[PDB]
Amino acid sequence: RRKVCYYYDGDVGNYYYGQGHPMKPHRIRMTHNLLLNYGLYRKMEIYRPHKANAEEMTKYHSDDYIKFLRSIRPDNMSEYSKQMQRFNVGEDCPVFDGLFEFCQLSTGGSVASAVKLNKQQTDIAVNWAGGLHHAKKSEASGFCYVNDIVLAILELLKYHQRVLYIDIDIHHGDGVEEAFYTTDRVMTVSFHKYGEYFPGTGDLRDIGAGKGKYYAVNYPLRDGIDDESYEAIFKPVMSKVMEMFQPSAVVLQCGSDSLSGDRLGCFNLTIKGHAKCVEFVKSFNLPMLMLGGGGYTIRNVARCWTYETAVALDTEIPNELPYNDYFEYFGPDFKLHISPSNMTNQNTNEYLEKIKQRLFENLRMLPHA
Amino acid sequence: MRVGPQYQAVVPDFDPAKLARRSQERDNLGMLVWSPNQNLSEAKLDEYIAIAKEKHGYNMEQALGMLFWHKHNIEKSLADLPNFTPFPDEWTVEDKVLFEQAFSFHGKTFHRIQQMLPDKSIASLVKFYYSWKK
Amino acid sequence: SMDENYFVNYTFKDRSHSGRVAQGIMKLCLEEELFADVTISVEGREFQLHRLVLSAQSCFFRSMFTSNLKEAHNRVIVLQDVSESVFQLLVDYIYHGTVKLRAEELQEIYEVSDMYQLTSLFEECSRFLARTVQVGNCLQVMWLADRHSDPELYTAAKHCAKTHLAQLQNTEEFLHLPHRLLTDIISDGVPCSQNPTEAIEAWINFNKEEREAFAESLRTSLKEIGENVHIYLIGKESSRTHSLAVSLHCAEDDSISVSGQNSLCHQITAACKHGGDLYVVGGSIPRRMWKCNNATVDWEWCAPLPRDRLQHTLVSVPGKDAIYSLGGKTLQDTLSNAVIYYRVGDNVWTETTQLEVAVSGAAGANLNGIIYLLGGEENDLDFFTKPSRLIQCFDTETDKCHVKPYVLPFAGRMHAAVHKDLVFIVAEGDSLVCYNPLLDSFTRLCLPEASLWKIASCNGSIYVFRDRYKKGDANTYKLDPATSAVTVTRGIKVLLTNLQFVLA
Amino acid sequence: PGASMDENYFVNYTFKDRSHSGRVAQGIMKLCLEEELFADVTISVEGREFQLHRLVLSAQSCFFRSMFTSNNRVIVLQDVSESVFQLLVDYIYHGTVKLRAEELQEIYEVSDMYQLTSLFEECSRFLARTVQVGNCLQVMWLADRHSDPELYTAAKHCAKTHLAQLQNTEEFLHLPHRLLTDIISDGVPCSQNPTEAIEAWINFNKEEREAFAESLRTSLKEIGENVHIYLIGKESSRTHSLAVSLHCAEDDSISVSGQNSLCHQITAACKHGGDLYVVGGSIPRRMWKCNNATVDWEWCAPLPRDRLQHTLVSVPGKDAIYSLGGKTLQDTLSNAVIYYRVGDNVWTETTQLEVAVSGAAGANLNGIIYLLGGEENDLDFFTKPSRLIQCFDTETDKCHVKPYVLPFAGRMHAAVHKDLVFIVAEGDSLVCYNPLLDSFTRLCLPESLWKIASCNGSIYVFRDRYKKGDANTYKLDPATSAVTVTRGIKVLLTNLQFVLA
Ligand SMILES: O=P(O)(O)O[C@H]1[C@H](OP(=O)(O)O)[C@@H](OP(=O)(O)O)[C@H](OP(=O)(O)O)[C@@H](OP(=O)(O)O)[C@H]1OP(=O)(O)O
Ligand SMILES: Cn1nnc(-c2ccc3c(c2)[nH]c2nc(Cc4ccccc4)nc(N[C@H]4CC[C@H](N)CC4)c23)n1
Ligand SMILES: [Zn+2]
Repeated sequence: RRKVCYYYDGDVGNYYYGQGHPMKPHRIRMTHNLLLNYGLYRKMEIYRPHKANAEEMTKYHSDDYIKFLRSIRPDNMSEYSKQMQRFNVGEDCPVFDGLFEFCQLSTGGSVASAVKLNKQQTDIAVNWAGGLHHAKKSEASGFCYVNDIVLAILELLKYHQRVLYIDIDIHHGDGVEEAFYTTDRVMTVSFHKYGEYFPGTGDLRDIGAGKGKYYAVNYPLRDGIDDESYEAIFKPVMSKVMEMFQPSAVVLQCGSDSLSGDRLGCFNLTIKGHAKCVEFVKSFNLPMLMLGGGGYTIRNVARCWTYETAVALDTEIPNELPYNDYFEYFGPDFKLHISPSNMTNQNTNEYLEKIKQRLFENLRMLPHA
Repeated sequence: MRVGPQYQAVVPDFDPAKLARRSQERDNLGMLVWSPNQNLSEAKLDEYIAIAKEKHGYNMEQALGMLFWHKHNIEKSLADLPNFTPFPDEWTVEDKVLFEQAFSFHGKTFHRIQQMLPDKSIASLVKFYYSWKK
Repeated sequence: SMDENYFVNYTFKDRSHSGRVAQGIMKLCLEEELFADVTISVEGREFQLHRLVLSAQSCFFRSMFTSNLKEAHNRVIVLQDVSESVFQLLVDYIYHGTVKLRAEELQEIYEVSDMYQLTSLFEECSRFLARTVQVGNCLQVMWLADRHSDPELYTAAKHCAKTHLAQLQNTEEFLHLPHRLLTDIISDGVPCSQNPTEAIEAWINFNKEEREAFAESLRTSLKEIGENVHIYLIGKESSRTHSLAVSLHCAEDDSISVSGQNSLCHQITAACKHGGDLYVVGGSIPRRMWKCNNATVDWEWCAPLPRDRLQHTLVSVPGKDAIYSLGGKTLQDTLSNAVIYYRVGDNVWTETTQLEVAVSGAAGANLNGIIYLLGGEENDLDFFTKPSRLIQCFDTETDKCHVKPYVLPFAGRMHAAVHKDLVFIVAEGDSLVCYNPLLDSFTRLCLPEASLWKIASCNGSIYVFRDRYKKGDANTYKLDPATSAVTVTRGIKVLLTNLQFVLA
Repeated sequence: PGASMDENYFVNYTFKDRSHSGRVAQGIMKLCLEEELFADVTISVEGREFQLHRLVLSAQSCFFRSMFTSNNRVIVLQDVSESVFQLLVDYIYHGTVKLRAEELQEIYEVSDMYQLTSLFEECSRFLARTVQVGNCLQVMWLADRHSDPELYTAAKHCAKTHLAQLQNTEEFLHLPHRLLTDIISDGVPCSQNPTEAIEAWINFNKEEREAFAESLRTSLKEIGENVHIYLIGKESSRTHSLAVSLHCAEDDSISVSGQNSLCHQITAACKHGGDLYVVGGSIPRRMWKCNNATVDWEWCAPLPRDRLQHTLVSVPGKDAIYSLGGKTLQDTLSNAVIYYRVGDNVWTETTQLEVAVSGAAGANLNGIIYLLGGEENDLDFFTKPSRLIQCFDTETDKCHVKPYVLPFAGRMHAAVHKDLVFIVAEGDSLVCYNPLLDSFTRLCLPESLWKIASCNGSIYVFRDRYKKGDANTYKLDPATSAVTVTRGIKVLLTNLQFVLA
């Protein structure tokens, strides 16, 4: 029974991205409802995120970007085309009712979670609302409008010394890496698929520059990686980083679009190994901060996030889903875990040894402290 | 990868002697709705949850909020549970019928569906759409 | 080799000692008729021929010349019956290697070239006879393969006689057909509209009192299948956000029929057809693929695309039950070379060996074991992409990609569809060429201009379509590929206006 | 590839058979020689009888065409051989003959007598490869008499540079005027003493050739010995890296000339003509020009591009120095071919390579530029030891990759010898590439990466780490694999970064 605080609002489940769009902000509400039927509330605090504002939001983004996101509305759609087409808030990040309201809700959740973590009141802070780690400084990308994990890390940096960022999401966390590509107080470790995938960044040879050299550990993979390989690649590198970096706060972005068979997913990882990875990072009793981000199949996302919330609390849960409003929604297997698909992995053992050895050489160059 | 002050963040500096002064000054940015009670076991909570379910129609969130509203006192919660009507989105049968018609005519475009249902905000029809598809 | 040393002794492997001999024989042995030692006379005319080339190229002459009978040692040997002109063509082929096969004079060359065992000409004539059997001789060439044991022609002349069994029923040649041929033509899935039961009953009705108990042996072996040979059309109506999937059915009674529409409503890009069902990559994010069904109009779900690309080439291959995707563009104007292939029975997307030169927006044509990447655009080091002209051959059995040397007569965006061996090609500035991969040559076929053209091939005839629909005459041209007889069909009530993709 | 409009594939067309060269060429070698029917001519040479076929012989050699088609069943050839004519018939029928050094000249004379042009050219090349000093005045006599200009030049180049010890041979004393004029007017070296050769040739019959003597003096040219083997390496403790310029002598005394000792750094150097070209500087772009006699470090135009571990190959045919492959500081293996002109001091581009390689070995072949091995990029994020042979033409500016591959891979150093491309690599195994007939040979070495330099007809292979085993400078006889050890008189190097041939 460790003190874990949780953030949820009833408004985040209503915002709609449009017809035929991958990301559905209704998934978080069903994830909360699955927790709302497992009894996990009895051993975990539940808070309501506050609606964000401008001055705490402008700490990273430019003023004109926030002004646009405040002034946007679907009613003057055919009146401000230039402003849309410059800031890339068009067909890749569709506009809708209360877009800035969505940004307020997610930003308030993540920043208040950082305020809880940074005050030694709650050890592990969980917020599945935010985690949008693709928004850049003055432009939207990857369905992410405002970069919340960067704001959370910026808040943690005012009190802590060194903050370690962990990225399990299938996409490259370019948004967080872009902001901290020069500073020396944040180490961003991102495991992302890159043969041609979105966003195409995250090459091996891009490690850092300026003051922040060797303070960004990128790690490419290939499609179809199974569970045992992923564990064998996630245990050594994380132990090595936490041995030579000694951070005081770990912000883990627990992505959920790397599971077995999402619409934009490509990996072949089950919930069991994903939970084993997060438990591995959790087993270092550091001040944690969970985030969301990603996830494009509502059933799999709900199952994965409910099992992650269960493992963060160290509570065993039955495999059979309980009496609720979502009997036929989760069918027909009615279970919690997901069987792996038939995708054939393309990352051989020798490739994995070579990439781990290269990362070890890169990390040996960290200055002694 | 781009480099420039127009892309990266302006990191604040660290002061070892400033952590305590800054920590105790900031407010708790959030309102509490539930806290665990160690003296309150699971049996009577499981009973009271079905109590709120079947005769009065309370859902999980509103029923659990009342427990903290009375500081985890089940008896007082039973006393005051009929006094508060759990105000839902009042979807009358006619509202379901026109929502049915509008979905068939226009599809997933809820902005247009608002036109035949002007009294309901979009954030409310999306919730009913996800609840109906069950 | 450790034994040979270039300064003491080595073996001189001469790679030019095939051109010199083959040119010396065609130059010195034919243009002046010297060194003749055998005289072959066919139908009066006297020939002078050299025993060496003949005996070294056709084993039949090797057996005739090197026999032990005293008739062979006589100077003049007489061939009983081939022809006057056919034997001239055969001598021309044996010496030079270039013979002008004609449609009027092919079957004679087929039988004779099989009698003399010139297997290369025999195979070429087999293919060229498989090309030109429409319906009329489809039960006379079939009988010319069962008697000669050439199963490829026997299959290609059964496929085109099964699908016309209705009209073929009344012909007396079908009525005089022996049992084995009828058993082999019926037991392969006669189409539903051909009335095979009427055909078998009419075949018995010739002598029913002698074959009545013999009749039911075939009724217990008849197979039935429904007509599912289509020409799928996709195109939006330029005003409605939903792009339909009109499914044309090609009939033989000058009435090309239209089946039910599908009308998916997201977006359409780079679709493919395989078997009897349509595959389409689409959605707001072009990664998810829908699987359409023809009879039961439903939009099923399949495994989404694992990678990110646009303007790629979807090629169907029914040989190993796969759908290949090749080439493409990668979101930063970088042309990629990578082929991911999908299996219908497993819903998995794996990789294979990569292409040599990356192309995008090309046209692919299946050839029952070889996937051809035709044209498209290729990268240029001057920061740009130029209209490409390369013919990239991607194998699917051995998985090796190689680039053919010769190039197309034109370049740019193009659409291709196959016809019985060939890869027909059309592009902007109408000029219909007729690719042929086995002997690597082109032809041409002018089109009536008085707008990019689309090609779909079905029922033996080739239908070319327009992009802009404003009613000139019917904007749907039925082309006869033999005599270039460009006719115009009806297009009964097609409501299309853009015609984004036409699938063969 | 001809878009013919007359032919239609459903009516008529021309069946161009591309397999109708193998069938006849195999049918003749199987049916006409293995069991010998269809024989209609009988050629008897030195008692032994042949049955042959006038068709093939008259279709391959024009002399037999003029013979058979003139205006008896058995015809006897006057004088060729028993074995040479057997080899000639075997080549005419099959297409493979085993050329030997002992019976080569006879085959050359006969193959030119019967006008088999391909074997005549192959014998010309193979006989040009094997003239050291002994028959260099006998082969020259068989080139002027035979009108074979390439062999005549090849047997004159190797005879001009050995004029000192060739003076006392009586064959040179009985040498007619024209060949002497042509061997003298080519730039006889300084140490060969040409004037004493002139006087000694006249001294046979001076009272009859005295007035004829001065006709050659008015045509003699003089030049100094400037055939060098440039060595570049540091001494592992001094920043400046020297450029010792060896001079190869024929009296078992390899001489060392003056050093130059540039002081910045050296990477990817080359040699052309008689001077040295080097790439160096703190930023690897500025280029120095080294002169041997007048020891100076001249300046040339810098590199217009940015690359590392690239291959510099000399092309004296068009007075241009090329640069292929390399690495562009982002671990991206580039394929860009830039060339520099000596007389114009410009740095322009050409076509690009097909597959990019880095750190290979380049060998000029008097018209084609060979990229040998190295390491090629892998889509598996890394570099594997490459094995392909990349061809880069310099006359037509075309690039293509040969199908066959090397027997090994990795880092390697290459040098040429009169037609060939000699190769050594790690784990010594001397292979002898031959591009004209596409075959490999091997030459074992007595067992550290090795280096190869070519001069004076022999090959010299060096070591990287010196520490004195015997001399660390091996002279190899490429004919009988006679690996001997030279002196290396007072070489003070310790690294041997590059060896320029
Ligand atoms: O109503 P939405 O939230 O927009 O999502 C629906 C829903 O998918 P989710 O369960 O992921 O929300 C459908 O699923 P079912 O109700 O049929 O289980 C799915 O249909 P498929 O099963 O065919 O995927 C459909 O997809 P589509 O629009 O392609 O028919 C998809 O709609 P969106 O594409 O708009 O998200
Ligand atoms: C979190 N996350 N995960 N995946 C994505 C994501 C997001 C977007 C795309 C995407 C994946 N795949 C895509 N493929 C294409 C096809 C294509 C290929 C090559 C060249 C051009 C287009 N176009 C896409 N967007 C267009 C590009 C122009 C821009 N104005 C927005 C619309 C996207 N986001
Ligand atoms: Zn993601």
